[PDB]
Amino acid sequence: QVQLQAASGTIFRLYDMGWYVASITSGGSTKYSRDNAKNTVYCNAEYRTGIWEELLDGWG
Amino acid sequence: IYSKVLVTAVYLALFVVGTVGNTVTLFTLARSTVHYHLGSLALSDLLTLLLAMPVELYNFIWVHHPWAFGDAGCRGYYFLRDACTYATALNVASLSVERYLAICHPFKAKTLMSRSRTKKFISAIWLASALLAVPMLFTMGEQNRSAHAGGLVCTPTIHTATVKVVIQVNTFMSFIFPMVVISVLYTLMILRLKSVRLLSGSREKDRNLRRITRLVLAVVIAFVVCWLPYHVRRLMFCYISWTPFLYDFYHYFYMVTNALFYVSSTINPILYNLVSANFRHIFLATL
Ligand SMILES: COc1cccc(OC)c1-c1cc(C(=O)N[C@]2(C(=O)O)[C@@H]3C[C@H]4C[C@H](C[C@@H]2C4)C3)nn1-c1ccnc2cc(Cl)ccc12
Ligand code: NA
Repeated sequence: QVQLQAASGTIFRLYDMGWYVASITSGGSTKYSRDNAKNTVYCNAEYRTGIWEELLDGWG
Repeated sequence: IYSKVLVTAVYLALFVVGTVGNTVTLFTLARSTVHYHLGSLALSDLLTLLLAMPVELYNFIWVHHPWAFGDAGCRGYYFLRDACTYATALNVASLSVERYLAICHPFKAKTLMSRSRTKKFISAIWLASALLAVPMLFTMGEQNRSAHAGGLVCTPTIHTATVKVVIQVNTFMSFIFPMVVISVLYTLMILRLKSVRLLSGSREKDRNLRRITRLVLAVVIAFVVCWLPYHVRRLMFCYISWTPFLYDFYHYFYMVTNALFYVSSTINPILYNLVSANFRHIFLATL
């Protein structure tokens, strides 16, 4: 369901997004810029599709 | 008569499904901390289906008068229904306690819930349930009723005002208090679940925890649906002292609440197979 372009689809929550070089987390802690509200940051993103589901990472 | 066959067929269907399912659940679980609580629930259900229902069918649905089980049986039957009522609610609240400790205090839980301490906490629950059901022993008896043909009946043997106190106290201890604790602990868990990225520090153990917590929450919702109407009926006896419409509404509400008492004893095994793939395979293997 998750699609990588910014991310859109059906996502309950997005967690760790980074350039695959640097990574950014929900809240902004970073290691080597993020807009948390916009759902925008190879790009790889950690996500969950429901409250009861397992953690997954998808590539773009 | 037509109503009697209709009610009797619904009870027989529940008895077959409930008996086989809870009996399998015991062996299936047999061959860890979660396992004991689900085992204890299966046992409360088996007593309800094997002892309470046969008395209800004979001396309530088919033969209204006279009572045939003697004075002792009259006292024993009401005592059993209360004892089962307490055991079920206490198990669901304690099962809710085990899930909460796993999510919000993982390291502390390991010692707090240990297999030896789990066996002891379940024993206390059964002992407590029987003690809470002792008052109904004294409230009910067998009396010879003169001249409604006269004869032996199972009826309350104390003042009707005092009887109301006994019913209200049971409602608070068996339903209201459990619901308040269960509501608070589940609210807390969901707030943690919606925030944390990983629980227990691995993906596999995180996925396992979320699936088990979801299963227990389904147990809770089924409990609220079956038991809350039953307490409302009991509360009508205390506070609702009629036309043809109102009479019929009260008659049917009473029969519906009676069927729900048995439905509660049969729902769990069905829920386990639907929610969990692993239980289904072992259960299907054992069954
Ligand atoms: C005044 O009571 C009600 C008024 C309106 C609706 C009612 O039930 C749907 C009730 C009600 C509750 C109980 C009700 O729960 N008795 C008990 C029971 O479980 O059998 C009896 C009496 C005590 C001790 C023990 C356990 C409790 C409470 C045996 N019984 N009961 C009824 C009493 C009298 N007439 C009724 C007529 C109709 Cl059409 C429907 C219900 C009636
Ligand atoms: Na039960």
